[PDB]
Amino acid sequence: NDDDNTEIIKSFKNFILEFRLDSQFIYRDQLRNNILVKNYSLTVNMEHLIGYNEDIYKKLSDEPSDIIPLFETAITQVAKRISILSRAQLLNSLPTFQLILNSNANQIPLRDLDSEHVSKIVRLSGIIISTSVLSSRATYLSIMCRNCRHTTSITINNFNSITGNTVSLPRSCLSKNCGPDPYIIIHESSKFIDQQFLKLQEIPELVPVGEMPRNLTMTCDRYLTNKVIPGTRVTIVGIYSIYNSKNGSGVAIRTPYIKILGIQSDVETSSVTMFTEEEEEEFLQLSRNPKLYEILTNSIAPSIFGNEDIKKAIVCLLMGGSKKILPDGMRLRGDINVLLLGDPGTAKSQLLKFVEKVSPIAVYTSGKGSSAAGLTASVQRDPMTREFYLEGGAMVLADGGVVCIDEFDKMRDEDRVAIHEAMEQQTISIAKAGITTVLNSRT
Amino acid sequence: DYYLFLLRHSSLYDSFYYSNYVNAKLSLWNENGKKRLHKMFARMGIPLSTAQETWLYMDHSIKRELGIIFDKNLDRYGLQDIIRDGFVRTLGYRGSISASEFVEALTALLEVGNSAQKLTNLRKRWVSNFWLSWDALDDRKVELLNRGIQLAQDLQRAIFNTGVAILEKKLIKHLRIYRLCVLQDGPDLDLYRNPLTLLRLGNWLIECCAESEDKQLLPMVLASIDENTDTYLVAGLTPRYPRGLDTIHTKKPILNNFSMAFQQITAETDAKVRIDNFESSIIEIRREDLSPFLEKLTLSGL
Amino acid sequence: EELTLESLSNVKANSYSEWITQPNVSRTIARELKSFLLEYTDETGRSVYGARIRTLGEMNSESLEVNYRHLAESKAILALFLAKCPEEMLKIFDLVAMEATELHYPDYARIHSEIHVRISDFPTIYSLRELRESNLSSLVRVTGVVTRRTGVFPQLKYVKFNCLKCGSILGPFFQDSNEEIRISFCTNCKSKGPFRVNGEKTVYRNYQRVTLQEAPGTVPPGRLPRHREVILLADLVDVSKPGEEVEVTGIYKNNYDGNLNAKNGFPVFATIIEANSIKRREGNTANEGEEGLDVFSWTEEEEREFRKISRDRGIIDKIISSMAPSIYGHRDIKTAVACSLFGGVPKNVNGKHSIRGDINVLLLGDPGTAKSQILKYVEKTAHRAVFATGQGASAVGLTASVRKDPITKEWTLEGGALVLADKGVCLIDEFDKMNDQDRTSIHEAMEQQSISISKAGIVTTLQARCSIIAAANPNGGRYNSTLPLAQNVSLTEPILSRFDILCVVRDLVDEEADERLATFVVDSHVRSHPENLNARQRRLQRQRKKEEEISPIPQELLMKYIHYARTKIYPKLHQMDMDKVSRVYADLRRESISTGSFPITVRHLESILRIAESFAKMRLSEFVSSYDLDRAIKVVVDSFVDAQKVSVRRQLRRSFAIYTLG
DNA sequence: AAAAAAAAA
Ligand SMILES: Nc1ncnc2c1ncn2[C@@H]1O[C@H](COP(=O)(O)OP(=O)(O)OP(=O)(O)O)[C@@H](O)[C@H]1O
Ligand SMILES: Nc1ncnc2c1ncn2[C@@H]1O[C@H](COP(=O)(O)OP(=O)(O)OP(=O)(O)O)[C@@H](O)[C@H]1O
Ligand SMILES: [Mg+2]
Ligand SMILES: [Zn+2]
Ligand SMILES: [Zn+2]
Repeated sequence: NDDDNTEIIKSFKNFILEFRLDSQFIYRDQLRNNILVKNYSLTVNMEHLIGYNEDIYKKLSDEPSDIIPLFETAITQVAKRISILSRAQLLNSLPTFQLILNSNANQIPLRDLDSEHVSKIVRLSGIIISTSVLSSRATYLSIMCRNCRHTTSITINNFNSITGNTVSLPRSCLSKNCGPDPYIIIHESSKFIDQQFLKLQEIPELVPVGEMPRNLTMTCDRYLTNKVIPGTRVTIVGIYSIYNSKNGSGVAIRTPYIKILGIQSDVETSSVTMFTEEEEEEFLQLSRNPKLYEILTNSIAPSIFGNEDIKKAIVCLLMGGSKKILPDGMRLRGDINVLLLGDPGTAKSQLLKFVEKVSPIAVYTSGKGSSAAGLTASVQRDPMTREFYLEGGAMVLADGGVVCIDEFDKMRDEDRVAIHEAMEQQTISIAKAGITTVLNSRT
Repeated sequence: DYYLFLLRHSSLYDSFYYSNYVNAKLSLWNENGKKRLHKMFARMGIPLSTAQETWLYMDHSIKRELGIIFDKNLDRYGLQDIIRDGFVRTLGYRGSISASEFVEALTALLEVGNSAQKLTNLRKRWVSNFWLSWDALDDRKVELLNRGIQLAQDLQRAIFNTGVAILEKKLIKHLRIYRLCVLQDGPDLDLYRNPLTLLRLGNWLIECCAESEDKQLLPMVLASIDENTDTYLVAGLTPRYPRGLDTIHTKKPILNNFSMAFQQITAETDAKVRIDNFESSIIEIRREDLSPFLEKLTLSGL
Repeated sequence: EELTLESLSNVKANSYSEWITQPNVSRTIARELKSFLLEYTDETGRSVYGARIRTLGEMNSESLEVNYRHLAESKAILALFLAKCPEEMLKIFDLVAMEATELHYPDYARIHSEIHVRISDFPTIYSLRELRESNLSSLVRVTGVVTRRTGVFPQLKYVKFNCLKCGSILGPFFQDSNEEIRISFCTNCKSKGPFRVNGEKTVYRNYQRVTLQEAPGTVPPGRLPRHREVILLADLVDVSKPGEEVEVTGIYKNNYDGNLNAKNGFPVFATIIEANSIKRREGNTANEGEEGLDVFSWTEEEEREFRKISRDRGIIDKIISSMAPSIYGHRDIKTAVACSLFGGVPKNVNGKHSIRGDINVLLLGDPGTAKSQILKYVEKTAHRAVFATGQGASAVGLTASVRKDPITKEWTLEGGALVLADKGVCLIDEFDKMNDQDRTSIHEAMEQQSISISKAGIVTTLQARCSIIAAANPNGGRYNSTLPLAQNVSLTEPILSRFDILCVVRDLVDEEADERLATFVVDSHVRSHPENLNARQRRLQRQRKKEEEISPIPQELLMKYIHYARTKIYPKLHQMDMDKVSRVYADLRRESISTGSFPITVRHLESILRIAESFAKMRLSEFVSSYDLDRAIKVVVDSFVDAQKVSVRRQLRRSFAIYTLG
């Protein structure tokens, strides 16, 4: 039982210590650079693992949830080996290292997931619609008894592979005549990590005919948290597993969910500067071009013919102005507004979608299917605890970017007056059900 | 190995789809070919969604059993000539490559990379592409080979897209001596200014024509257009026997008389041609001068 | 063992259920069933089930459709056994179907291990009110409306247990999707104790349950509908959609329940329906032309006939003449409707430009011109059809709406009328009398092909590929020939410009046209009189004889032709006259508002192009020829010319005769 | 108990 685990750990250690192409051991230097900056994590490219040996890839693809903790403890063993001197024999504050995977396999649409993808590694893409608040998870628990009153420690991993996975309390004491489970939890001298929940929605253009989009639930932990914001297209690599809901129709039902292993995002969470040196040099070189203005102006909607001043206005809007502040506290606006008011057939709507696509943060909405309460701030109540809480609309979702509104005249007169302050001062004030909050929205 | 297009770098489905021999043998340009291909896959037992995956991540069991699957399934439909023996090169943990894939990547990188004045510019770009392909030979560079592989896939897609349109429009005119086809108009015509791209297209057309019930071996003449120059690039092509034929009827390869015919017609008439390519069967002719020239080629002894 | 069919006539057990599972009769049933689906010949003299097996292999689907009347006409006793005891028959049928499928495709089991068989159309049909105690544990056929769909969740199929009091591993056990497995003495050790599932060696299915109401057209007026619960096993998931009227063939079953007994005070049992086959019945109520779950599906021979008839000369003329064979005249309307329901090809340029590929048609004219009849025929014709009318539709009714779920208590999205019209046609009648607020909400539907909602904190965009066909009446009830179109209707430029083809129908006085129309109407009235081998096929050939005198081709063949053409053929546009079309567009920009009132924009150019693509689609051809462009330009210029004042119609007709010379 | 969307008056 234990020998196979040791063999697998040894195989992974040999892989990580031996993998070199040309004259560089890439993973060891990656570990060094990660430890030096206090980022106890490692990234494995799947193609390298396949090329090194196929049996390890086969085992990982067969039972991922069981295999992965062995790899993630081999990583920390190697890190302690290649970072700490034994000195013929301390702090040793190195937790279990996080494993991150990347792959280039075929994508699978959300609606195509079925009973045959249970406990398998899958890759898929979607849109982020909501992020949950972070929560704590125990990893090393100090357990104390009452009658015999001794000390014990429990080590728990985050992978489950099954609904239970939980050793709540050992039956009987450790050897007089104590109870069944006479233990408590010593909250001090305990170690905790962080977990977060996310909701994913199907990409609009792959929705089947005459259907509505489907949502799914994903869970991430440690360094993968606090990475994605609502409204960002992402590519996820994870495990499609199921968990029971004893609190919650039918018989023997099990709600599926996704455990996040790796996230790729187009924006790369850049919006302080994090760009590569080569990219910064390329941007400076492009800015040195004597005719960058015409190059960018031609770039705005190349399939639209004739409009020039409109394209210049679009470029000036996307670039944006300069925010200013004053000693007495008065704010000054730093955005530019463009209104297109013309005859039909002049391709007004085709520019809006292109501007939405270009901008890093943009939302496209119609003035007909919209409401004043549904744009700035919606006051909802939790069905469980019955408490008022504030849910954002569309204008707050596009803060720091641009908002695309078409058919501005069809919008109701009552609705169109709410945007007055939201643009004249870029701050919205809500006084509903005793909630008095000033919310920021710059767009 | 098999007569397949980038088997170890594309999905098995795309390999069977773009393989020229299977295309010729199963008539993939219409819907019945696709129906027969799906029959192939169903009878072999590979799931369609599985066979549409990358070769790296495709299932290990069927990767192991592919040889037996082919040997047991391909006899019914006359594709048993696709199996051959090839050379495989492996160096380090980078992976495995084959000679056919390497030469396809090299040819594609030669094709795509990076009046008299623009002709000189095109020839200079061809020289630069040759240098880039030469530099890509060394084992210290693989971003200059992955790009070649993806360009090969793109070029094969474009060639297939043009060939299916040609076949369905039936532009192949059958004369008494030789078949004729002219690309007057269409999409992406600017790619066919390269003689090797034109030869690839002609090779696919020759294979498609040879894999038919016709019992006539006639040379094929293919022409293109480049609107900036207003000239026709004409290449002469020899017929080919089916690859699945015995050596008894292979006394001598089919000879190419197109260069001789071209030089004779140029020496007897004042056509505004420019025969300078090293391949003597490829010439540049004027749009206004093509038709009388063609007539002469019809009326001259081949 | 006398494994003879005549031995099944008389029963020896007390009931059918315990007699079917007898080892002697089960093998006889299996062999007879195999002989049936291996030897059954059709009217043409071929094994249709063989072609069904080939098509199943090609599509790698999970359901094999067996026609009920085939099983009833030959070997009726098996049909009776299946109708009275479905559970004990469907398993043997699945096994024999798996063997038959493996016969054509060896090693097919790797793709899928099991196959599910479906029954096409049972003879007897019931409603939700007509459910009794006698028809339990037997097939039922119920029409209804889907209201609330739960979702998709997995279920265990082969359940195993590990009992740790004795270290005993129980064998694989089934599950019936509504009962929990309960074992008493736990195998040989013969005692009860702790146990676990140990689900590392198990297989999964997926299920979906839904709430079924009564159809509003079947319930007696002024009464309340009856609710039932429908359970869908594998391969049936997401087939049905909310709001879509369906017809389900399934099994009626009953089970115990606690609080139902608690609140009623009597031992009452809850009932659910385990679905076996689903047939959509939205819009197209005509359910007598042909049989089968899907009437828009074709066999291989039907495809061969499609290709054979798609190559004859003047097929477009026959298709135009074969539409609405009982409406006289109005050739232009027929052509416009055909071009609208064949559609074009949506275009995507570099993933950053989108071009709509659907055609809108507006009808305007005098009363008594059979516009509503044409709309009804179109609804009967299209695969997806939605009918709205006048003041009976609201702005948020056509568009998707926002509702709060009474159970989970949060905002959600409800599919509108246009969403059901995606990949289909949305038909509107009395377009003029609809309120402007209910009219201005479909601009994105006709142009952008997308629906955007930002309501109650929900921001989402919904796709909508729908073609809108509308009918209306001019001001005063009749069309004034001596007035421009701007003074004829109250619509504005933004709504008028989005219609590709606009037709005007004028009711005039003619001595012989009236006589011909009256003769045709009288002949139609006397033709459709209810009073004028198997009798069913005699009636069918009577129907064919009745229909062949006005329809060049049969209607169901046309139906499948429409479906196939919309499915597979995609026209390509390479060799078109740049100069001709460009100069025509320049000329239509000339005149127009500069001389009259009709608006013309770039949208009409794309309209001409879409019409040309549709005409290419008519012939099942992948490439647009010159004749299609000529026909499209002729149609467009005719529609533009016939909407002018009578003072200048002749002048413009003689002026524009150079482009449609032919 | 309090906010937000829908059809009829
Ligand atoms: N300048 C142009 N260049 C190219 N295409 C154009 C141009 N103007 C309009 N079009 C075409 O017109 C069609 C309709 O354009 P679009 O719907 O964007 O117009 P609009 O001005 O937003 O209309 P509306 O005011 O009616 O909403 C598109 O297919 C678009 O390609
Ligand atoms: N060739 C024909 N043209 C017109 N009507 C015809 C023709 N042949 C038969 N009819 C009959 O004329 C009637 C026309 O139908 P209907 O009254 O609905 O027309 P409409 O003008 O479209 O109606 P409305 O606009 O008021 O809804 C039908 O009863 C139809 O049977
Ligand atoms: Mg618009
Ligand atoms: Zn103790
Ligand atoms: Zn026991």
